Amino acid sequence: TMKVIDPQHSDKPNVLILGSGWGAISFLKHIDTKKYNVSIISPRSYFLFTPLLPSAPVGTVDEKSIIEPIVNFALKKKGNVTYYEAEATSINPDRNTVTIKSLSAVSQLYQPENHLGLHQAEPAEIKYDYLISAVGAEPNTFGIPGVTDYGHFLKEIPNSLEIRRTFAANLEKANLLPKGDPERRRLLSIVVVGGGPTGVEAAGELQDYVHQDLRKFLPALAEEVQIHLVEALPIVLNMFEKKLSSYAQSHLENTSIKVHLRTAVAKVEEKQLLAKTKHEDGKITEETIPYGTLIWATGNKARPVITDLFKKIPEQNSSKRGLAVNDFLQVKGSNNIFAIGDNAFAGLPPTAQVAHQEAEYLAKNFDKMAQIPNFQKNLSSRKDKIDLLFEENNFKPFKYNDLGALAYLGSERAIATIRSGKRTFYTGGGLMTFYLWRILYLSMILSARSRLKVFFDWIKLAFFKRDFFKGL
Amino acid sequence: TMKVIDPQHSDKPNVLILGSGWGAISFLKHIDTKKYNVSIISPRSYFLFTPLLPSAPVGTVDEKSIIEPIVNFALKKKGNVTYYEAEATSINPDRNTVTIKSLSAVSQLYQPENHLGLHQAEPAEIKYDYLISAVGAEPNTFGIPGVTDYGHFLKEIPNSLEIRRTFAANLEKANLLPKGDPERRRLLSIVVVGGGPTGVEAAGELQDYVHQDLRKFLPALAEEVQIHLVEALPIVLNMFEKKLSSYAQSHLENTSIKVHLRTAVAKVEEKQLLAKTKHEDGKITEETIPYGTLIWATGNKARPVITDLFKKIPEQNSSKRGLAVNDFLQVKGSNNIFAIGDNAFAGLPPTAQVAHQEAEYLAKNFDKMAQIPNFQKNLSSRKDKIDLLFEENNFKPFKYNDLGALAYLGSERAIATIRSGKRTFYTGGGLMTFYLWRILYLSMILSARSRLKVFFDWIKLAFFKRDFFKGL
Ligand SMILES: Cc1cc2nc3c(=O)[nH]c(=O)nc-3n(C[C@H](O)[C@H](O)[C@H](O)COP(=O)(O)OP(=O)(O)OC[C@H]3O[C@@H](n4cnc5c(N)ncnc54)[C@H](O)[C@@H]3O)c2cc1C
Ligand SMILES: Cc1cc2nc3c(=O)[nH]c(=O)nc-3n(C[C@H](O)[C@H](O)[C@H](O)COP(=O)(O)OP(=O)(O)OC[C@H]3O[C@@H](n4cnc5c(N)ncnc54)[C@H](O)[C@@H]3O)c2cc1C
Ligand SMILES: NC(=O)C1=CN([C@@H]2O[C@H](COP(=O)(O)OP(=O)(O)OC[C@H]3O[C@@H](n4cnc5c(N)ncnc54)[C@H](O)[C@@H]3O)[C@@H](O)[C@H]2O)C=CC1
Ligand SMILES: NC(=O)C1=CN([C@@H]2O[C@H](COP(=O)(O)OP(=O)(O)OC[C@H]3O[C@@H](n4cnc5c(N)ncnc54)[C@H](O)[C@@H]3O)[C@@H](O)[C@H]2O)C=CC1
Ligand SMILES: [Mg+2]
Ligand SMILES: [Mg+2]
Ligand SMILES: [Mg+2]
Ligand SMILES: [Mg+2]
Ligand SMILES: [Mg+2]
Ligand SMILES: [Mg+2]
Ligand SMILES: [Mg+2]
Ligand SMILES: [Mg+2]
Ligand SMILES: [Mg+2]
Ligand SMILES: [Mg+2]
Ligand SMILES: [Mg+2]
Repeated sequence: TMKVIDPQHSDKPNVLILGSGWGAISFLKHIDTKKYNVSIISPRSYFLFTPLLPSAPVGTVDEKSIIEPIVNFALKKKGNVTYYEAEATSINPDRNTVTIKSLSAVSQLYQPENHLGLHQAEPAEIKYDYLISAVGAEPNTFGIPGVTDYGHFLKEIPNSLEIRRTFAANLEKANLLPKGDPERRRLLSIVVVGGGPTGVEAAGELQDYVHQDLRKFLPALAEEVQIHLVEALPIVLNMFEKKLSSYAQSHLENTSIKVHLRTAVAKVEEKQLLAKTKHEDGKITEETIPYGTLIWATGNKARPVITDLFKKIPEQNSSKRGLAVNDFLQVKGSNNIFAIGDNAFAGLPPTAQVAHQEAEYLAKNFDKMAQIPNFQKNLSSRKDKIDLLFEENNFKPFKYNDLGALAYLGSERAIATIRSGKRTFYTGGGLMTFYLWRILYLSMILSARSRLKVFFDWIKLAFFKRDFFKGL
Repeated sequence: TMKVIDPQHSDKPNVLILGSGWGAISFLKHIDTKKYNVSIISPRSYFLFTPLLPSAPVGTVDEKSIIEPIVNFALKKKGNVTYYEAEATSINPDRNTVTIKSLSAVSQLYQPENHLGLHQAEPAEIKYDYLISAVGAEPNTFGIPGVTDYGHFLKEIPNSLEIRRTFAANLEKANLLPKGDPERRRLLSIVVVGGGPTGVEAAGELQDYVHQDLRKFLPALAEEVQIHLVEALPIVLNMFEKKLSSYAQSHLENTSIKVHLRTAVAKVEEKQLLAKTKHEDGKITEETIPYGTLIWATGNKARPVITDLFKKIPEQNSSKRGLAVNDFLQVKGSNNIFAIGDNAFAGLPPTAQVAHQEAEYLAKNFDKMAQIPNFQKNLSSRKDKIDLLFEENNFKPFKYNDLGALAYLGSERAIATIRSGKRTFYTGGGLMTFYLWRILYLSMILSARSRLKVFFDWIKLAFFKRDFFKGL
């Protein structure tokens, strides 16, 4: 009644990867396809270079520039790679299967090719020997009413399109109104919730667009726009040194952004929202803020496919943020499922930096398991022995190395702290820090094509105004 | 009951331009905004470099690369320019007004700025002293049933997006079917109707995508695609020398395109179409062709706003292709309306070449009228005297100079004939002709930005596969 895909052409173990983001793609880049048969399930046919997503809505870079098709990474592999463009809806640990839905395409990047007899929008289950879970996390509204109906997350490419569309629409409407109309002022106002680096960069890029481009042809309109950054803690960018946070805040304010600290959004309606400030003395004030565009850049929560898995594994029943993993990124209470990135919790921060390091670590471990015959044998064995097998063969546990953090602030200023272990190599803000920010992000891009395209976008930006088309 | 916009701040004449394509933008580039007050009505906020439109659906170039916002041309003008993003629905010659609808935005690129009190989706009429009509022409189905419902024109940016979407969707579906399934073969088949340069280049670019890119990751899928070029005349590209047409046809066939000459599409259904061949002996055969993607690249017809104007002007009642104009591009039976490009008929071909030459000619005439006080006086005068006034002051009539024609054929071959007057400088086909085709098109681009972007797209193409995203 339910189609099952179980490739037994080879005696290479079937490694199944969920997702096409930081964990999945970094893992894919390092996994040995000569030793393993690799399959990928993800509803998104491309990798997204998340740190430049805030630059996309106003066209500092193009949406296409920061994405790279999964297929292009896969063509570089020596062995067999299969990509299922579908969503994993259920992880079935006791039968070693993943259920998929919303199937759109299957791509078998090998020329023998076995017809699988799948049809679009028909469920199927995919058999694995090893599961690597990297489906990431979804934006968290914290139960605040209205944010889903009236705000825009900043998490995926379509969010960037939506934001451009809303804001460009607001600008056209607003410019038809007479100066000093409160409705005009509402349309020209943007609220960015979340004073983490995502919200800060979003606010900064928007301000860049308004000041550098919009101002060239509608200066009076540009003058009236008001961007708000709303943050619940007493400082923005709290992962940085306090003095860098103050530098950032003063800079943002200097570019005309209004920063609301100690402030939380309580309720969102279609044209206004309620913000409460909890002052240091303890008193609580409240302000209703009319807004044209709301961008919700706070926090992530676990995905339904992952929370369901919490129930199916006893050791995992007490999980909340993500799957709990051991020293070897093995999901607790499972001997063949691994979890990396934001869908896993190990006490580390939910960043690309961690996801990328975990992926590379895990792929190296898979190199070693391929030299030890017993691993692939415990697959068929009755006993979950893979936990023991890591300590037995003295695999080192995963150790995260924090390399620091960066944040663009708009108007050619950035802050940065670069490190390794206990050594700090760079830490500060300014004009040169901005150039460093560019060179560094360019270096972290996972593909030559995307790297060139971003580079071409920045060159073009030196001579011309950003592309800000309503429907492109 | 109907708002009327009549700027009388200055004693500069109000020149009103309809459209934002080849005629409108070329004219705008050359019109003297120190002598004239310039306004523009067009539903499309940008100029479209039409000759590269066939390269967009498969990402040989990107859609953004071949467009340039009207506003960027306008910023370069010294005087006052206003852009109404709306559709001209009625030209009202006796009151010197144009009715607009579907208003989205108004942009006054000048600092004084008078609030006009317009609202979105409220009709208005725009007063002019001089009207320049350049709304172009729309695609012509020839009454063939089904082409509107089931095909895609190749006329505007959204057509390019639609075609990519259809064909990318068909490829995913087809690759899920087993080899030799007729439904798979149907999904992999494309029909391009029209053997003019538009249809040829569309066919050529698609074949390029299939052979150079698709083949790299789904070679068997690439092998099964079949592109058809359907043309009713006995030769393709009939504006060229017969020998260049034969070269082109053999080339297309050599790249695996199937060329159907003396063949017309009689009827289009959702999954097949009826094609009839009228052989040279006189006999008529018919073939039903299953297709996944239909591209309709034949012919244009006059727009409704233009046909309505036919009825309102006596001298224009017998018009069919477009507005009839005199030696000075003045609309016959009107003393203040001019028509250039495809909305005008003067016995010249409907090309960008003609539209661009007319525009530049007309803007130079407007330079001369600005030295002769009587022109701007006949505006207020009771008598239509502007017709006489051109012969009187010995303005030379517009003379078109054919510079030739180019066509890309796919697989790095093109044909080209370059001329001026009776002299031919170049005429032939081949690899070098392709490089010439690139250098020449780059030269005809109207903006530095668009020119750089196209150039970057071609560079990227030298190293990487085309971007072919379903939803970007
Ligand atoms: C705008 C923005 C900027 C950021 N900037 C930085 C930065 O500068 N530095 C930094 O360290 N971190 C940054 N991050 C955070 C970083 O992107 C994440 O920590 C990282 O993406 C986590 O990697 P992941 O693979 O776990 O999830 P992701 O990278 O998000 O990838 C998850 C993938 O799984 C796929 N998927 C989703 N649901 C399913 C399903 N049901 N089945 C199968 N597949 C599924 C998705 O399509 C996605 O491709 C940023 C995040 C955002 C939103
Ligand atoms: C795919 C393609 C490729 C081509 N390649 C070539 C080539 O290589 N060489 C060549 O010489 N010619 C070429 N042409 C022909 C050339 O593009 C046209 O002749 C060109 O458009 C000149 O016509 P125009 O400027 O009058 O109108 P267009 O350039 O078509 O533009 C007319 C403008 O009027 C606007 N408009 C439409 N309706 C209304 C309304 N109701 N009110 C107000 N404004 C309106 C439109 O938005 C548009 O911006 C090509 C055409 C196509 C479709
Ligand atoms: N350039 C860089 O180095 C970047 C790094 N990152 C990392 O990616 C991860 C993703 O996190 P982010 O999206 O940036 O979120 P974040 O969690 O770092 O910040 C969200 C912020 O919004 C605030 N907030 C929560 N609820 C609120 C409410 N109801 N009303 C008002 N404010 C509220 C919180 O105090 C919080 O600090 C982070 O861990 C971050 O460190 C993200 C972007 C850029
Ligand atoms: N690179 C270049 O020089 C380019 C120039 N152009 C211009 O675009 C303009 C469009 O002019 P058109 O009059 O439309 O010529 P067209 O050449 O686009 O004509 C379309 C062709 O399809 C044929 N056809 C018509 N009905 C058919 C049917 N029902 N079934 C099958 N075939 C059918 C016609 O005979 C005709 O040859 C041309 O003047 C052309 O020069 C367009 C693209 C490129
Ligand atoms: Mg196997
Ligand atoms: Mg991932
Ligand atoms: Mg990602
Ligand atoms: Mg995530
Ligand atoms: Mg994850
Ligand atoms: Mg025009
Ligand atoms: Mg055009
Ligand atoms: Mg100016
Ligand atoms: Mg036209
Ligand atoms: Mg016209
Ligand atoms: Mg179809």
